[PDB]
Formats: sequence, structure tokens, C-alpha cells
Amino acid sequence: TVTYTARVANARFGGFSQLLLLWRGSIYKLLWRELLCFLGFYMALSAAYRFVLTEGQKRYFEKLVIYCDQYASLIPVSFVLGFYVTLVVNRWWSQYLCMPLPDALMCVVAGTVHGRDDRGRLYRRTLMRYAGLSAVLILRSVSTAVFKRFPTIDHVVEAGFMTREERKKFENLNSSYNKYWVPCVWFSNLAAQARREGRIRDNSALKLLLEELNVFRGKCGMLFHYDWISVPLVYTQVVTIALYSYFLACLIGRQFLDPAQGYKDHDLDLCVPIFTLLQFFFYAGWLKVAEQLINPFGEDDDDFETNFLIDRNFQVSMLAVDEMYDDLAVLEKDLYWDAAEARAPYTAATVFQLRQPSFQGSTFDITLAKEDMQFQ
Amino acid sequence: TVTYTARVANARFGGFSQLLLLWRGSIYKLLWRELLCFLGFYMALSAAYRFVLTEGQKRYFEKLVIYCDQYASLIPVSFVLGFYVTLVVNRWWSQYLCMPLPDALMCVVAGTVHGRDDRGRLYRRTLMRYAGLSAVLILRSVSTAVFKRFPTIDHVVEAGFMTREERKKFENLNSSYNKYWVPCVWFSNLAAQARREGRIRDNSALKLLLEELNVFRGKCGMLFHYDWISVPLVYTQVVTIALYSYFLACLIGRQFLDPAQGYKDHDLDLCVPIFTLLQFFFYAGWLKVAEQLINPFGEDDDDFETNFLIDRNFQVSMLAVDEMYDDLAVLEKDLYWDAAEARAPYTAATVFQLRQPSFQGSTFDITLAKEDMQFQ
Amino acid sequence: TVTYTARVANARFGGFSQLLLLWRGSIYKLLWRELLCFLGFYMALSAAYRFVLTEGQKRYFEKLVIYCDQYASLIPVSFVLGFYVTLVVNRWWSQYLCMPLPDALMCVVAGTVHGRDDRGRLYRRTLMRYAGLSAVLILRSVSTAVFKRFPTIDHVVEAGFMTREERKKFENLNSSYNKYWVPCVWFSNLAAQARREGRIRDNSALKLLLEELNVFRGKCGMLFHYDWISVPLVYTQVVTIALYSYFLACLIGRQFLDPAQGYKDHDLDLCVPIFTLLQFFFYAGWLKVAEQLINPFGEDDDDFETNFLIDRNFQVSMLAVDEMYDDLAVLEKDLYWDAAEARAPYTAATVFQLRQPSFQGSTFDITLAKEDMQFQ
Amino acid sequence: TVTYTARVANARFGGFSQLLLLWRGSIYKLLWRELLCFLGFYMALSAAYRFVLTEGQKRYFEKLVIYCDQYASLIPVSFVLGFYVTLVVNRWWSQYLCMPLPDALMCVVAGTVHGRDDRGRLYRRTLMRYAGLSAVLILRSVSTAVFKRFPTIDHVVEAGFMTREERKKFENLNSSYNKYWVPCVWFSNLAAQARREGRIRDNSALKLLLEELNVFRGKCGMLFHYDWISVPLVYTQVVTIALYSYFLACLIGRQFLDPAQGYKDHDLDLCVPIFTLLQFFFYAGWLKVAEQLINPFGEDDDDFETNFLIDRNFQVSMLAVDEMYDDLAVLEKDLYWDAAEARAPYTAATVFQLRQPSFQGSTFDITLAKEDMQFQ
Amino acid sequence: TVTYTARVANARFGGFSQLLLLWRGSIYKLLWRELLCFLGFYMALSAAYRFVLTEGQKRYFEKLVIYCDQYASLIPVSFVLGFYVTLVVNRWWSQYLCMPLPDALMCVVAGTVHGRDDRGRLYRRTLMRYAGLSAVLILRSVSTAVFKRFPTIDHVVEAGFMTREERKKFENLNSSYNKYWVPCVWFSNLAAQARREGRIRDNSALKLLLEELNVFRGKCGMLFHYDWISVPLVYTQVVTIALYSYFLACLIGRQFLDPAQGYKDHDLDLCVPIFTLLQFFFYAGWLKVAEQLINPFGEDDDDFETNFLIDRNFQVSMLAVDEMYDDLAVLEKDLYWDAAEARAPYTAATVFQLRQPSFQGSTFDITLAKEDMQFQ
Ligand SMILES: [Ca+2]
Ligand SMILES: [Ca+2]
Ligand SMILES: [Ca+2]
Ligand SMILES: [Ca+2]
Ligand SMILES: [Ca+2]
Ligand SMILES: [Cl-]
Repeated sequence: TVTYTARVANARFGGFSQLLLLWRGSIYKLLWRELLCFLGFYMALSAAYRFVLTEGQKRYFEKLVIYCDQYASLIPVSFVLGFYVTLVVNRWWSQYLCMPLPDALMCVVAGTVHGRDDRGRLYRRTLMRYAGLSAVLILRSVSTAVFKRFPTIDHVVEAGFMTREERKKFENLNSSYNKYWVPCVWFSNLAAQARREGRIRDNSALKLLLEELNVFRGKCGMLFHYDWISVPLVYTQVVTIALYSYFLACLIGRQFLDPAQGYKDHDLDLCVPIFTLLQFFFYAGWLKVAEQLINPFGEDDDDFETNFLIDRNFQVSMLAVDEMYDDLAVLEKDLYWDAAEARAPYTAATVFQLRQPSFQGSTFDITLAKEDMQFQ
Repeated sequence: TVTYTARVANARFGGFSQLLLLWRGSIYKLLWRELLCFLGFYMALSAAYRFVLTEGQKRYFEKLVIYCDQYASLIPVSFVLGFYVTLVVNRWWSQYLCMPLPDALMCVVAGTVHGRDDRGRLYRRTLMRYAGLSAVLILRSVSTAVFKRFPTIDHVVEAGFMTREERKKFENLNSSYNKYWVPCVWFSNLAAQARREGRIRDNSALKLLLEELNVFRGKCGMLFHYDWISVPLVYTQVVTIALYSYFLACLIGRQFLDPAQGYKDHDLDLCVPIFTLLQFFFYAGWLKVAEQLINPFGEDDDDFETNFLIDRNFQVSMLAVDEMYDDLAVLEKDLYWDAAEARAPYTAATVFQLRQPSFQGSTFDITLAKEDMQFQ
Repeated sequence: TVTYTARVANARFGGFSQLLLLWRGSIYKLLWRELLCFLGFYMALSAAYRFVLTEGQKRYFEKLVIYCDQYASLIPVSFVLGFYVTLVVNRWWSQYLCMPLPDALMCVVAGTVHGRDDRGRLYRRTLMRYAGLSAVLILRSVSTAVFKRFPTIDHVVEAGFMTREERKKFENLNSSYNKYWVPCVWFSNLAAQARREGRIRDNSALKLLLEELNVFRGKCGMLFHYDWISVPLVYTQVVTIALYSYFLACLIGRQFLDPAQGYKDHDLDLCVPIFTLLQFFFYAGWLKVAEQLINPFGEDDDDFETNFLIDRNFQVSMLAVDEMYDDLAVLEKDLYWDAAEARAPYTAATVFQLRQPSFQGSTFDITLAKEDMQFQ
Repeated sequence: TVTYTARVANARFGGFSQLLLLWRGSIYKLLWRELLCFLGFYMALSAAYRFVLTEGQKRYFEKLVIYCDQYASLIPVSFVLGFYVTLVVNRWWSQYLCMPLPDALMCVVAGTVHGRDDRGRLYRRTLMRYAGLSAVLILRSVSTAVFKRFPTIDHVVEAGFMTREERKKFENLNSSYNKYWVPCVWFSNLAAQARREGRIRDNSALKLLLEELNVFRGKCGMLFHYDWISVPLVYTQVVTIALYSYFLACLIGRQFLDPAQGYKDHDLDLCVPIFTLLQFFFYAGWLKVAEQLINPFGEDDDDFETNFLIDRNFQVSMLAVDEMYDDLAVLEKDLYWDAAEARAPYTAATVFQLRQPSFQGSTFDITLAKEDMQFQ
Repeated sequence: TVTYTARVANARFGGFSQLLLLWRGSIYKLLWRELLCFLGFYMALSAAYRFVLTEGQKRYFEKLVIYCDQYASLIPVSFVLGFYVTLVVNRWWSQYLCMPLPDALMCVVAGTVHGRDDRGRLYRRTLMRYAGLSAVLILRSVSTAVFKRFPTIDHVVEAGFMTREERKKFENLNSSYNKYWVPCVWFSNLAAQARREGRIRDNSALKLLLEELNVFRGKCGMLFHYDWISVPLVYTQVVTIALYSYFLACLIGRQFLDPAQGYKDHDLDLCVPIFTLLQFFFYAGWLKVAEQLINPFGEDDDDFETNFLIDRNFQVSMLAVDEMYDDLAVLEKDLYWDAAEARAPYTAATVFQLRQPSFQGSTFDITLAKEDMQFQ
């Protein structure tokens, strides 16, 4: 993930122009090799036309350039790229939202699984660890970074997500299918056991835990589904073929011809196709948007920071359900106890935000006449 | 936020034309500097062509202008801008909907956390304050205005959202990750304690509170996610490059050439490219839509009024759970107690809305024949 | 709201052509003034060119017309209008869906708040009235029609939505922010009181009421949010400027020039720009779609009938929770008690719908071979 | 509804070409009259030009044809049709999803409303019948087919959905608004009564029934909303005007002119405008998509089969809650009781689907090196 | 399903170019027959023009080619294909998400339906089997692969999803409509019976089971709805006609004419229309995207692997509710019990992901001045 939110807080004169100076996660880093290849092919053709071809060969080359320039139809490739890239971007955001987060479960577990003794701590920590373990098993299945961090289940055990006894039970299960779901079943069984032992004090609490477990588990399953059901290969091939067809038509049709021949719209030889290179950057970068986002669990600069999320989720979940269990500051009167109204102070830098009228609704400046307001 | 809803209540002859006279949050305020820069570059080129260049240099300049005018392809930039700006606008609205609001929690707390004594007031106020505190911690993390108002946790304490004892516990937590979630865990623990003490009278009430806490907390988390996962930098760079490429092609290709040379479509010298300036305003403003909306938590005119929302939310939540707790007007018979039907009166200005038929459904004017209506 | 659903039940030969004959909520009613203004400007220019200008002035005018006709680029304005109008239409439907309806609450209240005595009737009627009152307070804040009907809180009291004692409590609340939410807090308190008194017989019933109260209250809040957060002014200005730029280019470039001058594509003088007028109707009407829908709570023909909805909602809610409480027809055997199957009769006009095969699924005509169906 | 799912199970060489041979619900059936009218107007103009007009009149006609052919701008009409038709299609699917189905309620009622005696059967059947009755009342309000089947409430009574006593109560209710919601209030009251009598054994069961009742009732309400709030008439008029403007420009500008006059791009007289007729079919059919779908509750071939759904829903709901109540096959061990794993057999026709590797995740072929996998 | 997620983990120099080398689920496999047919027709016309036609016939053929090349309007077909294919792709993903999965139910059943004895195992296995059976009945109704695997209900019985006694009850039900829903009613009855016998220990548990049953059943129903309500046939016909019209215009208008005739833009005879073939591949493949996805339950390479999902779902559900019931590893202290913080180790290949700063929010680099931060 390349975060530039702070740079674009305000619409400024520099605006996105300053974003054009960034390298990490940039169009430049993704496209410079393809740009050099396109320029190399173009300049090889230009050099052959200028120095190698005979007069007859040059005349035929000019006819082919004029013919090919007709098929450089940008409007259709723009259509398909717009639709396809928008599909990939929407799917990318949907995939991010399917990342399993323990926050809802950790709040419910902290509020529902009780006891300051070691057994209560074991119940809470084990429930949150099962959630973390499911997340790790699915992520190592779908994320190259996570897999490289956990290339075998032995690494999951050594990392503390799974115990050796848990690993014995996990491997003894006869299944040819991915077992990311197993810790969710463990969670359900352990929650039922906690309710049976009175650690969960009510049936409604157990229902809430199971409701939140299924939300978490469904997010894990959604990651599996996105990983399995690629964007249809035919669609990806269609868009790639359209883009490369346009690039072929430009590579031939955008050649600078001898101005002496006096061909229509060929009277200037700049020797470098500046606007064609800008068009190539535009269109190829537009497709590179999809190329980077189509699998966001790789190691691209703008791919999701899955290992960071595993670490954050585990650390925060353990804090919430172990260190913060029943550890409230004493109930005390707040600063605004004696004030019927309340408003926090403003800094010198933000007090200007005051004196903007408190919006009440769009209708409170109509100012009707007396006779109009009387009920029938 | 620049609210103009009242101005556009009706489709009028003036309509959006009157909106063209607004300055705050306007295209003009966002784009006048870029418009002056574009006009300056254009007029510098025009002045060099008219007064500096020699005849040969002028002929070459005319060839370059004619060549460059071919690549001013507006249709592709329109495509990419449409798709990209629509993505940014949808994301902007989604981000607004993720703003944490205490209204659902304040209704549930007012209805479920009981006692007119000081301890009941402490429970209700502390629960709502925890919600407000989570909102402040995330907003100061994602909003420049809120951060400038709360540049340190000391400011949060002095503003009354967090207590000194709460601050001690908050800082003692060993976490390298953002702690906006901590008050939600405090809320869960305090709700469990209130249920244990009988302040919350039923398990279903506690479940409802925890359900609403997780909705609120999820909105906080969503703000964090939007702040972290920028719109992919490559996509922003692609659209910016497309727009600036079109601007380069226009800056060269829209130059007024000497009509004496008799170039095709160059026979009028207006000395000011009026339609190119209007196109620049159109396209650059279209992108400025995204530039303003890409981070709605800045200090732009149309950015969200986050400090106003913090103040409103805190004040209303405290009113709802403290002043309005168990403070009902006595149950009394309403004006329409003795009327089988009921309808409120209309004013002289609105009685015309009556005599419009009460819509019953689209099918109640078919008026079939007698023989058609008989069951088989 | 202009309902034409009945006219378009079937795709007919007349089809939408007949819709072109409608006036209420029509393109004609919204655009005839702008059409006359455009035609007036066009004909003023035409008259000046034909009768006022000298020969030299006419030649310069012809050059300006030919120059301006080049910038009448409809493809870009089509893009921006498509994206912007689609955004406004989607937002319009979303706003309609945020209209608070008491139906869910009235069903729950009728089923959960018990007693045929006056006190039960008071509880049920007061709960539904609180819902209605919240809807009225928000609608009068966001709707010009509703505001004109309830220009002051005194009108809300005289209309029966709020009692005088309720008004005393309502005004005594020290809040600078809109108080539409207050009756929802009253509802929560009154539901808690009803549960405490045994009028609500179970905790799950109270939870259901509070769950439905928050859905209703959230819809009220959503109306406030839509009213406050306009479609970004910059975007509206951009689309308006694009449309008016195209109109300027057409007003100059579509002038009929003297055919004697023999300009390319200027050999016919129809004296009335029929196709330009049709294009103006098309594009200006396309934008008028957004102009009408951007604020659907005004007094346009196709704006929402908010006063009708207030009346319907109040009347139906009171019927449901008061007249229909515990007023069931005696449980009796239905017409199909003794029939294992069942099907209602068809009329002579609809019996043709029978003899269409009952769809079972797409796979039930594959008709595989014997050898293929045997399990391995 | 015209179901062709079976014909398009696989992408085949014939593919959609075979779909071009279908008549029911076809473009041909919807558009042949308009195609004949367009061809008649075109051929009338052609005949007048070829046989009636004088030489001078023919020269003026040629100038008008050349002028009109310039305004046949397909790109703008394509834009507006794309956006508008996509809106109508999305709304069409949304409306289908709002069709009230009793399946969720019938499962809950079968599982929660108890007793094999006549009184239990009466409770279950009456609850499901109330759901069916609400569906019939709304559908007869919004569907021409259903209305023709139930043109009066007397038909609803004779069909068995409503009883005579129920009809007395239904008509005695003083409401000027549609009463489709009344049976939902009856359902709520009857569910409360069943809980009070112990037929519903728990408060959570009653809550579940009321939760599912409100989902069903909300779908009924959504049908009412879609029926009432048409797609804005101005938008429909705008798209229709754009299409008909293009058709006018084609009807004049696509006339075959005398090749002898040697007009540019007029050298071939085919006497039948084949490509213009194909364009008319394309664009007019594109709009006919919306014309058919804008009200899906009519009697078009592809309109929803509402009467079939009423019959299916009633029959299945009665089966589920009456014949299938507490009628389980005895709990017996399944075929895979003694198998730790399990997999159903494959047929000779489907066994080829085996030997495709069981997908485990995208990361399980990375095959890292030994040194890379060691924890830090 | 053709999964290529692993190939596109990173945006690479090869990128989608390497995807152009794939055959299974490729554009090539779907389109080579149509490409050969188009090329055959084109070359037949070319051969007739070059070798069969007389001089007069060749001149007329040249006029027809020039005339037809004018109507090869790609911009409109691009529009309709974009909108239509996007609709089909969104519907395809929606259909995938409606595939019934037992995971949520298996977690709830494992946690709520109790007993290590044979009767508990029978309850859990039978509930999960009912879910699997409903999925099989709907899938065999909508999926050609599943139907070929289960061409009769006898195959469902022999496969173990349905028992012989269950089959007797199933066939005795008098219904002309699809019975996929029957096992869901069986599930509801059996869950009620388990609650009555005390196997389900609480009312909230039973509610949770019924809530998850209805989610599962609704997904089954959604598959039925998608199977029944095809994408409107008129829309499919419109897009197909537009594409084939463009193909006709290209087949005639893209013919290579004799360069000697000196027609404008006809001076090169390549004898093979390379760019027209690439355009045909682009557009025909774009439509083949929809052709494959319109019914994803067929036997295309990229159609859903429904039989694999049936096998996986059944096997995993049985494991979860039978082998894993109350089979927890003993509660033991985790690796991070004594650590206030926690972080799993990194491998040599992934440790580089560390030293990237832990994102705290976009506002934590503003660095305001001292005087600005002071509260008013
Ligand atoms: Ca990637
Ligand atoms: Ca901003
Ligand atoms: Ca309006
Ligand atoms: Ca219809
Ligand atoms: Ca298929
Ligand atoms: Cl619940």
C-alpha cells in the first residue's frame, strides 16, 4: 500500500502534479520497461526506414504506415479499458473489505467471556487466537507475502498461532480441501464449552459470539472465493489484445515519413513520437492499474500489507481480551457533568471553523408570508 | 461542506446558472491559478510566435502547431476522467457514510442503562463519552482539521473526552498501532459491568448495546481503512498524465497562426483561445472534483465539517442519555383519539397539494368488461 | 411524483411516443423558457447578420461561425452529463428509500405493546406518534412543501403530532442542533417504561422495538445527511459550464451563412436551426433531469409527495396500532383446508396464462443417454 | 418471462446467433410495426424524390438530404441510451428481488408454530394465508395480470385468500390508502396470540416470526414504491426525443440521391437503406429493452409471471406448514456414517470433472528455497 | 473455473502478455471457429472480386465496398457491448455469491446441537445433510454438470444425500413446483425437535440455527431466480444484432480494392485484413465474455465447478459436525502468554516487509507550530 492521503488533503495549485514526482507504486516503476521496449521497436523501424530501405521499399513502407494509421482507433480501447479497469478496481476494494479483522470479536469476547483467573484468560486468548489462526491459514493460501512468511504449517506452529496438540488434531482431519475453516469450528466448540461452564453468562452472549464468528469466517471464505474465481481469463485476454492491437497500429502508423514525399498530414519529422509515447503511457498505465490490482495479495508496492495486518490484528486482539479485560478506570464525573450544554475547546488554528452557521436543514431560510402560514 | 440544496429545491429558469455565481467551494476558487498558468504559457508562446520568431522559425512553428493539434484527442481523456471521477465520488459518499454517529447508541443507552441516581448518570454518560472518544481518536488520525484541534492526546484530555486516569491506562497499553479502538473495549467492559450490577435489566439489552457498539466501532475502522488505502496512486497518475497530455497538445495546437499563410482551418486570429480556455475549465475542473473529494477530511470548502460533527455528536449524546433519561411528558390522549381517521391541517400555501388523487396503485383504472372478470 | 407506470405496462407500438404528449412533469414544462431564450439569441444573431452587418462585417461573421462550429464537441458533454446525471438519479432513488415509514414499527407495536384498556391504547398511539413526529421534524427541515405546511413548531403542536407538554420539554432542551431525534429518545424511554410495567411481555419484544426504532431513526438521519451534503458544487458547476460552452459554440457555429459565398457545408439556409434546437432540447433536458432530481423534496411535479406520505403514514399507523389491535376475525378453516394441493381460480381474461409450462429449472430437457447416467 | 438459460449453458459456435431465431420475447415481435412505419416513411420520401419532384425540387431535396445527414450523430444517443437502459435494467432486477416470497416465513412457521391438532393447523395455515393475501393485495395493485385475475376484493374472497369475516373487518377499516399492509398487522396480532396460548414456545421464536414478517412486508411496500415512483418522466422523454431526432436525421439524410449529380459519398443507389434499417433495429430495440422492462408487471412476454408466482407461493406455503409439519422421516444413519471422508459417485458423463486438481489456494506452487523459509 | 491468480500476483514486464499464451478458458478456444468462418467469407468475397467478377462487376463491387465501409461504426457497438457485458459480468459474480455454502450452518450446528452419543451425531449429520440435499436439488435444477451427475432423484438417493424413507415422503408431497426447498422445511422441523428434546440447549441457539437456515435457503432460491429470469432476450438480441451488423459492414467495406483504380484510402493490397481480424477478435471476444458468463452453471472452462463444490461442502460439513464435535485440544497457554506485546517471526524472504513504518493515520506528519496548538 502506497498511502498519499496526507498529500491530497486539500485541492492545491500543485495538486496531483506533485503526485507525478512519486516513484514507489508509480506508473513509471510499473511501465518503464514496456516504454523502453515500445520505443526500441519504434526506433528500429524508424532506423530501417531512414537508413536500410531502398527507395521502392521506402515508398511501400510509407503506404503501409498510412494504411496502419487508420486502425489506431483509441475510442474502442478506451471503452473496454474503462469498463474492465472499473470492474477490477471495484473487485479490488471488495477484496480489501473481505480481509478478516478480529475487532468485532475482540470487543464481544472482552465483554462476554469472563474471569480474571488463568482459565478466563485462556478462554479469551484461545478464542482470539483461533480467529487469528483462521486468518493466517486463509491468507497464506491467498497471499504470496504471507505464504513466504508461513511456507509450511510448521512455521504457523513455531509462530505461536497454532499449538503442537492443535497441529496433531489439524493434521489428523481427513480432508483434501483447504482447512482454513477448522479454527472457526474450534471457536464454536470452545464458545459452547465456555457457556456450559458459565464463563459466558447468557445464551444471548453466546449467540452474539457465534454471530460475530460467522461474519469473520465468511470474510475468510470470501478471500478464498476471490482467490479461486479469477476475473474471467477471456475478458483479460480481450482487453490485452485490444491494447496491443492499438500499440501495433501506432508502432507502424505513427512512423515519421519523409516530408519531401508531401503526404497529407506528414510534413514534420520530430524523430521522436512524443504524443504517441504519452498515449502509450496513458493506455498502458491504465491497463497497469488492473495488472497491479487484479491480485492485491502479491508483493506490488500498492498490494495490501497482509503481514502488517496479521501482526496488528494478533497484537491488538490479545491486548483487548487479556490486558484490558475488566480493567476500567473508576467511573468518575466528566468535565461537562455540571453543563447542560457542552462543546470542547478549539485551538488558535481551528477556531476559524466556528462562526460558520450550525446547519439546521435547507428549509430554514424560506421566510413565508403571514397569510400563507395559516392552517385551512 | 457547501450546502446549496435550498437553491435547487425546484428546477427553475435560472436553475444551475445561478450556481455559476457562487465562489465558496466553486470551480473558480479551485482553478483560477491553473487557468492563469495555462493562459500565461499560451500567451508566452503566442508572443514568441508573433514578435520573436523569424520567418523560417514561424513556418516551423506553424508545422508543429498543425502536427500537435491532431493529438488533442478529448474523447479518451473524457473516458478516463468519467470512470476515475465517478470512482472518487462514490468513495467520497461511502466515506461520509462511515462517519461514526452516536444516535443509535444514545437511543439504546437511554432505553437500557437505568437509574436516575448519580451512578446511572455516570454509566450512561461514560458509555456515550467512550463512543465520542473513539470517534475523536480516529478522526484526529484521519482529519487535518480535527488533528489541528487535537494535536496531542493532552488536548483530548483537556477537552473532556478522556480522563487523566483513562489517559494513564491508555498510555500504559503497549501497542505500536493506532489505539482508536481502546474506548470501544472500555465500552464493552463497562456494559458487561452495568449488566452484572443490574443497571442493564436483561441479556437481550446487553446484546443490543454490544450490537450497536460494533456498528459504531466498524464505522471508525472503515475511516481508518479509507485513510490508509488511498485510491491507487498509479490510477491517479494515469488520469493526471492523460489530462496534462491533452493540455500540452492544446497549448501548442490551439495557437492562432497567421491567416495570410492560408492554412486549412486557420483563417481567424481571435488572439485569445476562448473555447480552449472553456475546455480547460471543463476538463481541469472535472479533475478538480476528484482533487477535492479524494481526501474529504482536509480543509477544502466542500470537505466534511468534522469538528462541527464532533461537537454536535457529543452535545446531543449527552443530552439524550442524561437530561432526557426517563423524562417523558405524561401519557395523554392525542388530538385524533376520538377520530377513526386522521389528517393534519394544511396551510393556505400547501392546501393545493390536496385534490391530487391518493395513489392506490397503477392498475386501478383498467376498467375491464363484465364477461372478462368471471372466474373459469 | 408523476406516475405513468400504467401507460407503460406493455411495450406497445405507441410506446414512449405517447409519453411525448404529457405536460405535467414533462421536458416541455421544464425547458420551454430556456428554449425560447436560446432561439431568441440565435435569431437576434441571424437578424444582425442578415440585415444589420455590412459586407466586411458579414465576411468576418462567417469566419467566426466556421471557427466556432469546430468546438461544438458533443461527445465530451455527453460523457460528463451521463456520469453526473446517473450519479444524481442514483442519489435521488437512495433519498426516496431513506423516507421514514412507520409500517415495520406499527406491525411490531401492534404485536408487542399490549392491552385493550385506555393505557395500552395510549402506549401504542404515543409510540407511533413519536415516530410520526420525528418524521415531521426532519421532513420540515428538508422539504419545502412540509416546511410550508409546518413553518413553526406551533403548527406541529396544532396539527396533533406534538402535545403542549411535549412542546415544553422539547423547547426546554438546550441544543443548537436540529432536534428531529428527540422523539426517538422519547420512544426508547416509553418502550422501556412499557416493558417495566409489563405492557411489553418479553425482553426480546423490547429488543425488536428498539431495533426497528433505530432503523426508522437512521432513515431520518439519512434525510438530514442528504440535505446537508449536496452533490459537490464544483461537479455541478463543471457540468453546467460544459453544457453552456457547447450551447455558445452552437449559437455561433450553427448560424446559417449566405449560400452564395459557397462555404463548405453551408449551401442551404433553412432560417431555423431545427436539428440544433432538437440537440438543445436533448442536452438541456438531460441536465434538467438532474436539475429536478438534485433536490427531490421541493415542489417540482416529479418531486416526492412528502405531505401525502405524512398523512398516509400517520393515518395507517394509528389504524394499525389502535383500531386493529387484537381485532382478529375468528380462526376458521380456509377454502383449501381439505385440498392437499391448491390453486385459486383464473378469470376469462387471465386463464390464457395457464397452459404455460410450470418452470422447474433450465436442466430438465437435457435428456441424456442410458449409458451416460450410470454412476462410476 | 422468456427463459433461454438452457440454450446458453455453454459458449458455442452458434452461440447467440441461434437466439436470433426466437420470436417470443424477441426484438422482432416488439419492433416490426415501428420498422414497417420507418421503412414506409423512408420509401414515401424516396418515391416522391424519384417520381414526383421536379428537377429544381430534386436539387433542393439533395441539399436538404446532405444537410440532414450531418446531424445523424449516433455517439450521443448511444451515451444516453446506455445510461438510461442500464438504469431501467438495474431497476427491473431490483423490482424482481422485491417480489414477496413466503419461503422464509413458511420455514419459521413450520419450525415455531406447534400442534398437530386442528388449532395448530389453523394457526400455521392462517399465518401463511395472511402473507399470501398481502402479496395478492399489493400485486393486484401493481400487476395488470393479477388485477385482471382479481379485479375486485370479491374475487380475492372467492379465491380463498380472504374470508368473508376477514372481508367485513377489511372493509370496515376507514382508510383512503391502499390496505395491502392490513394482513401483516393481522399476522402480527395472530403471532402474539399464538405466543400467548403457548403455540409459539419461546419469545425468541416470536421475535424471529416478526422479523421475517417485516422482511416480507417490506418487500410488499417496495413493490408499491416502485409502482408509484416511475423512472422520472423527463428522463424517459429526453431519451425518446434523442432517439426520434436521430431517426428524423436518418430518414432525410440516408435517402439515396441520383448518382449522376456526383455528390460526394453519393455514387451508389441500393434503393433500400440496409445499414440504416440495421441501425434503426439496433437503436430502437435498445430503447425497446427499457420499454418492456420499465414496468415488468404488465403482460409483455418477458414480464414477470406474477400469477404463476401467486399459485406456486400459496401451494408451497400450505404444503410446508400443514402437510410437512412434524412429518420427519425417522432419524437413520446416512450412507457415509462409517466413512471418515465422503464423496458421492460420478456418472460416466461427469467423471471427467474428476482428475482436475482440488484448488487449495493460489500460493501453493511458489516452491521457495530452503534458506528463504527460515524465521529470522 | 480457470484460475490464473498466481500468474498475476505482481504487475510484471510480461504481465498479461503471458496470459495471451493460455488455451484453457481462452479467447482462442471460444472464437477460432467464428474467426475461421469470418475469414472464409472475407476470402470468398476477395477471390470472387479478384478472379470471377468482370470489369463492370468489379467497379460496382468497389462502389459497394466504399459505401459499406462508411457504416462500420465501432463507437456504438463499443457502447452497447460495454454496458451489456458489464451487466452480464456483475450478474455472473452475483450468481457465484448465491451458491449455497454450509460453513455458517456447520459452525452453528457444531456449537449448538449437542451430544457425543449416536443420537447427537444423527441430529448434526442429518441437519447438515438436509442443507447439502437442498443445495443438490437446486444445483441439479440449474447446473448441466450437476444434472448429468444426478439425472434422476434415484441418483440423489444412491449418492447418500437423500434416504429411501426421505424419498418416499419427498415423492408423496403433491406439488407441481420444484421441491428443492423441502429439505429446508425438514431442517426446521428437526431443529425444533432437537430443541424440544434438549439437544439444542437454548431458544437463542434455535433462533440462530433458523436464521442461518434461511440465509442458506435464500441462496438456493436466488439460484432458482437467476436460472428462471434470464437476461432479457431482447437485450441479448440487440447486442448480437449490433455486433453482426458491424461484422457485415467490415466483411464488405474492408475488402482490398485494386490500387490501380486510385480510390481514396485504397492504395495498398495486403490480401489479408490483419487489423479487421484483430478488431473481430476484440469485439467478438468481448461478446464471448457474456456468452460464457451468461449461464455460469454450464460446462465451459470458466463455468463454476459445481460438482467440486458439492463434494467439498458435503465432506467439510460432515467433518465439522461429526469428527470435530467437542474435540478440542486441551486449553494451554500460548507462546505469547508472558509477552505484553506480541509479533510472529519473519522469514529471510519477508523480513524486508519490516522497517516499513507502521501506518498510524494520514495526519501524524503535519507538525504544527506551538502558538497554533493552544486551546482558545
Ligand atoms: Ca498485485
Ligand atoms: Ca479534500
Ligand atoms: Ca426538485
Ligand atoms: Ca412491461
Ligand atoms: Ca457458461
Ligand atoms: Cl436476538
